[PDB]
Amino acid sequence: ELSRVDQRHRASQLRKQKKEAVLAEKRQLGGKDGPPHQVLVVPLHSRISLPEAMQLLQDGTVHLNELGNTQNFMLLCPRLKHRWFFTSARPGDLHVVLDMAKVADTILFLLDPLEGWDSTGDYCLSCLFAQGLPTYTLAVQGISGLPLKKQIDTRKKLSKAVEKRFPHDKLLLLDTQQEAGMLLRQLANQKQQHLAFRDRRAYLFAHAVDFVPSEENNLVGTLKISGYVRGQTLNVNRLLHIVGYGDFQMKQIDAPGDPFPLNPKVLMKADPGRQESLQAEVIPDPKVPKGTSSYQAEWIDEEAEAKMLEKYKQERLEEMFPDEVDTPRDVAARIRFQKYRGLKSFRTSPWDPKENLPQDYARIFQFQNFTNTRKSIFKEVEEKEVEGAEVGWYVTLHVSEVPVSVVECFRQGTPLIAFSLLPHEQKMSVLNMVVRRDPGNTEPVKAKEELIFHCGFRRFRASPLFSQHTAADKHKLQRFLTADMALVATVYAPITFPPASVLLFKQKSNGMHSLIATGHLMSVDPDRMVIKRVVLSGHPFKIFTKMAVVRYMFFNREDVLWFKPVELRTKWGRRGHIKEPLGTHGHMKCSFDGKLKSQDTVLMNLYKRVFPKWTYDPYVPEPVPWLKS
Amino acid sequence: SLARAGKVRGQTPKVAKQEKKKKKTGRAKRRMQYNRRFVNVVPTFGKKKGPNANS
Amino acid sequence: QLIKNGKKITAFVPNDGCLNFIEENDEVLVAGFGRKGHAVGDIPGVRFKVVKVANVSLLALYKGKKERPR
Amino acid sequence: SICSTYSNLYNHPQLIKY
Amino acid sequence: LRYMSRDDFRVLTAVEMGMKNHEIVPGSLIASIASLKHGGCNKVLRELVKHKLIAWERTKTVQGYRLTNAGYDYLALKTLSSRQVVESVGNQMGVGKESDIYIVANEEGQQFALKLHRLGRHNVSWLYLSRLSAMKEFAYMKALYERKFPVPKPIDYNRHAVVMELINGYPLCQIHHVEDPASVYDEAMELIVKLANHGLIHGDFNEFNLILDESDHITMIDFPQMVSTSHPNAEWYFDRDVKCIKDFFMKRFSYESELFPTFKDIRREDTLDVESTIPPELVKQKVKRQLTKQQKSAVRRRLQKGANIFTKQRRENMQNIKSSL
RNA sequence: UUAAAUCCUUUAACGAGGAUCCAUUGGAGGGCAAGUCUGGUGCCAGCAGCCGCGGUAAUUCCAGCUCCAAUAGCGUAUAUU
RNA sequence: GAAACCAAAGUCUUUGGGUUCCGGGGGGAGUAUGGUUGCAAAGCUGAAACUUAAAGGAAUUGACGGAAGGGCACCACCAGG
Repeated sequence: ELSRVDQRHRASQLRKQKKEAVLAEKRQLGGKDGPPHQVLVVPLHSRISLPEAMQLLQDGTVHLNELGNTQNFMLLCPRLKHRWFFTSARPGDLHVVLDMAKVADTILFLLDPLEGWDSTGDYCLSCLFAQGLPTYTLAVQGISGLPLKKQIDTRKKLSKAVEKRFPHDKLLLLDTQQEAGMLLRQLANQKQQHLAFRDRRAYLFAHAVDFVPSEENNLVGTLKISGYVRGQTLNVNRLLHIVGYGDFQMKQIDAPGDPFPLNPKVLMKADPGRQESLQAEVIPDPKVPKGTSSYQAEWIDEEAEAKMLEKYKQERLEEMFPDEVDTPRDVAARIRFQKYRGLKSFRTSPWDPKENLPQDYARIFQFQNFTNTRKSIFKEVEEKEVEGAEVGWYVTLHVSEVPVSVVECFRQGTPLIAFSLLPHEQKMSVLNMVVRRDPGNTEPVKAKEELIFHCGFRRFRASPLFSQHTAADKHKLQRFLTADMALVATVYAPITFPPASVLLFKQKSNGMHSLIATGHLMSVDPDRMVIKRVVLSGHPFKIFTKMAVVRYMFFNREDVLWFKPVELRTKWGRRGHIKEPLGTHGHMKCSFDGKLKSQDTVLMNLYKRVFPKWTYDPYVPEPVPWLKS
Repeated sequence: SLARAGKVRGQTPKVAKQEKKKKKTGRAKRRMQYNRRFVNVVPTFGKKKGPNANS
Repeated sequence: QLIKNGKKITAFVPNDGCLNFIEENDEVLVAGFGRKGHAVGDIPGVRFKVVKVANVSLLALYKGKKERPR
Repeated sequence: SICSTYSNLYNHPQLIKY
Repeated sequence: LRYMSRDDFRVLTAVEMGMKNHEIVPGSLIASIASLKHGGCNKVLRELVKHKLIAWERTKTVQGYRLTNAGYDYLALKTLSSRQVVESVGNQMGVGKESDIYIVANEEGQQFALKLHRLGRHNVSWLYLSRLSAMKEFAYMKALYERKFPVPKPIDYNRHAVVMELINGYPLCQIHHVEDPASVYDEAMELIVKLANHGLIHGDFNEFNLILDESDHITMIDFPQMVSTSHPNAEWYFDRDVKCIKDFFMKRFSYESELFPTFKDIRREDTLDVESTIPPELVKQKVKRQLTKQQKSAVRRRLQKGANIFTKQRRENMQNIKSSL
């Protein structure tokens, strides 16, 4: 830059650019223009009673909203000039915690003084961490309820117990209304962790829900979700997805009066027929003498526990040995491995992505260029403005086709969050998620096992295909989910746009969802080919230099003749290929690069393309509170 | 084209650590380091064997 | 891409399978490699290594001591 | 007859165009 | 057979570049003259040694690779595949002493004959002598076909390979009986006079170099031995070939000659015995050529450090010395 | 003790048998102190300040076991002597 | 003195007779840019970013000569069977 003053002026300009950018982000939240500041509370340990501190937390002005079981409230004060909306969740109740922390702007964790947190709390903590934390603030309760001699050491013992999850964070105690005021102040002025999924879409938390049935006998009618728009500008033409109940097209939006403004009937838009985004999840349009033979003719309760131990041994057989499958001697090997082929090299040798495809692929949607459409959609949300309802506006939504069970469970306690789907998000595709196994569970999980997915705001059961996470075209199928590897789960699911957090759960017993694998959503495409391998073992029992006789790999003669072009390989590293079949039983002469050890094992690799099972249902049962066995 | 990330970490069999008795620490360990080197000396013709030398 | 000025950097991720922890659009603490600005050993034109991902260390994540938030 | 096929390219997913 | 059809072209041609100048070509030189892919050519070489494509040589100081007999054969067929002459392999093979006859089929399905020279001094010189043999044979094959001679039709030549018209029959040495001995005799005697008219003597015009097509048509092959009529002993090689045919038909078919052709006619036919000013587009090309040469020279010196064999030998003795002390 | 406390010091009682009241961080080809041990991987993954290790017996990678250095500290990046 | 060599290239770890210029791994590069001199061609002055484990000097054995001389062999030829 040069020149003392001119060099400094450069720095002065950049300060004014960055300070304006910061002021833009904070005025959007908690105030006269912005919505409220939605704060979720989780007490982590069982000893902690949330009403004990939540009654300190309430006092400004209160507006106690109520449900069946849960009691969440609005807080408003012109002293700090900040609008709040508190929400309280019990850990273990996985269903509620995750579904309303994915809208909550701030999480406030409550912690017991003598221990760190409960095992039940740790379960919910592992989920929140992996589905995406907003802004966390740690709080305690039993600190001032102890003498000064212990009070110093208690906070030190907590810090060591906390470090293993929250590395460096201050703990603010909740005992006095003065202490709680310090906390509110801290929650207001805080660096916001902008969660990527929430920002590109447009969402609502439900403050009040009304049901107008068209026909009560049909048990389907019009919903009236009233709350604040928080994400982007809500467009009526776009579809709307309610979190636990699926996606449905909505009829009408209206903007009534804001029930709680900071300092104290008309419809916004009606949906046209043509501009409307359409509800279509799948594709619409579908001479010899008497006795002589052939040879001479040429001249002329405890059942599941037993199955678990079977799975444990199958996992050991596929961790010690790659994918060693024994050839059947009863059925012909060319028949049992009909659809299998040999690759010269798994990395290089060509395989057509549009070759032999299932009929289930002719029911989904592909992308011509995924990344280009992803850039085009994300630009048309950020750089473009639509005629819809802006953020901060208290609106009411009217949805055309919605079941009674939605309202029924809302009045019980479970919150409704509804987010506007982006373009091409009602359609189905083949979703790919890179996902590592959580150290919590050590249950053997097979490939086409039915699992519970949480692909960011969506919930479903599915049967995935686990794969190698590679950069190449072909991906090798993994028959079991490994404890340390990162793996790609491939499943038919309705197309969502990355980035999105992805969780995997498994229905245990009594209806307990057990977190097995956490990750994220990768690129969504059906062209990503997953390849199942089968390694057939053989035995070299007669060895000459460079050429050897192998048995027990096959049992017929024309089994060897079928897999002639398949290149053999060897445990001790020799690369060969079969020459002649000899016996009527499965014996073969085989050429190699070098001389084989007698201690050796010959083996060929067979490959087929495998596609996932179509087991998509948006309905997933409510889990019971989680506990440790 | 090629490029796995952490291939050899996930392919290796996860062998559990054996349970041995605790090691002595501090002065106690230094005592044991002294007596293993200068006290019970075994005579050798040229000394070619090390401390960890396995075969 | 650094925060404090906006320069682009190629930064080597150390131990095997540590690339899987790092995801696109994440906070990353980068340090030097050791040689004050030389490309260290094998890697060409790479001077920097990743130390932390989203305020937790790669050394911990590899050893399975801590969880990564997102 | 050995490890050779004619496998037709006749059924594919409907692709969204850019 | 040929499955791999990308990097195998560039690596094998790079060997042929070094083969023309030097004996055993080091692996350091190969990657520099095959600059399209860098680093991963060393695993290609390990796939080449699986087949009979290249041979490894680590004698004393010389470390590298040389091209084989069969490896030189694959390179010509790969070039003929791009010229759309060879697609699939026919199995009827007459394995000789100087050359191998391979049946080839094109895109159309029409079967042609392919000649591969197998001359067998180091193997480098043997695979260079086969290059000169095919270029000489194709020169005569073009010269005779244009001048009305009953020879196989020349199609294409690649290094040592010669593609010719498929004339299927039996050589004259293994013929029991001919339906018309006199007409065949007069046909063969005319062809010696025909060559002499063009100023050529066959030299070795025997029953071992003549093929009958359905016992009607005499076909001539093998032409590296041909001499000029300007030679002092021109009539001697002429008369020896005449007497070879004269005796053969009297021996095998018991036909005595009525016509005795001994005419010297040189030459009534063609003598075949001889057989701001600089535009920015150019500036860009010239700058590119300079910048590539600077990078290629630096890559050569990086590859010359591969010595890996020298370090392995030195490490073995040091372990023995420390253990004995 | 102290403004009042806390801590230290001083003291009643309880408080130690190795599955505990369990010591860590780096390393173990050379530089440079300490394994041609065992399994896994097969120029891949990775390591490696530098020299280099890996392309099927890996003293160099991931593990197990064993050992060494420092020790309530010990690594890593950077400025500098 | 690394040495070939050097009565200077000696009187240097037993290091100080006076004094001018000038080098600090190799490249980038004696390049850009500025200044200045030049009718011009150019000269003088003169970087960095970045890249690389080397760039080199002396000496020494002789794997290879597409170097030269000899000598030998019906597993070579010549005259032959």
